[PDB]
Amino acid sequence: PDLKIEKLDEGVYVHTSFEEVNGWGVVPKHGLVVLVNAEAYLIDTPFTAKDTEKLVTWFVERGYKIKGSISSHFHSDSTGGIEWLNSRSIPTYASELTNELLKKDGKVQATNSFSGVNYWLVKNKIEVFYPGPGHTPDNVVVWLPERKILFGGGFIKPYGLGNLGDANIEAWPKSAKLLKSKYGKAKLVVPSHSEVGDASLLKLTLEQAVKGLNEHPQFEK
Ligand SMILES: [Zn+2]
Repeated sequence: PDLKIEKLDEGVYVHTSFEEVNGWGVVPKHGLVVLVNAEAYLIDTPFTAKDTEKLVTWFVERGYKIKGSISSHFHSDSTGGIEWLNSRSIPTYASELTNELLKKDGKVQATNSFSGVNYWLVKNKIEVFYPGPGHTPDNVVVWLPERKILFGGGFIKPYGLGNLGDANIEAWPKSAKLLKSKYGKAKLVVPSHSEVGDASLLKLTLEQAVKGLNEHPQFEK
């Protein structure tokens, strides 16, 4: 299924790429393209080199140069395009924790890394926030202050925590509480697979996290 690009707000697009899960079916993965000063920043990179190339070239050829990409966590649904981006010397970014996990997993790393609670990828325009470990030990979210849009990625799991292989279920509630207190002001929250929502996704996630500690989508009901 082809890469999709849909307008979310002025200068904010959702890119949707797709992975086949053999024992289930096809799953959508959302990232963003954010336009700042007629220049493009990737928020998460499509699974494959081919879709990353397609996305990038799509913007570049029409006059919006790719300035960089930020990957929100180490899973390939967020980092699959880092190889291609690096091969073209397009700046790639990910936290130190994310790069360390990529290194351990024998994956190509972002060329640029950062640490701390807040990192401004683009001053006043694109902020990276680390709420603490959750869906993965390294997960971060990306805040766009001008549109009040939060890309939550894999941390935002409003309707089920999903793959717990790499999750920190002990810390996830505290992290989710922090995120919720931090970005209750968001107008839109963008999860990796679930539908774009409002700030209510922050609370649902918390609930999930909590319930989880008490111990693809699942459509059976
Ligand atoms: Zn993940």
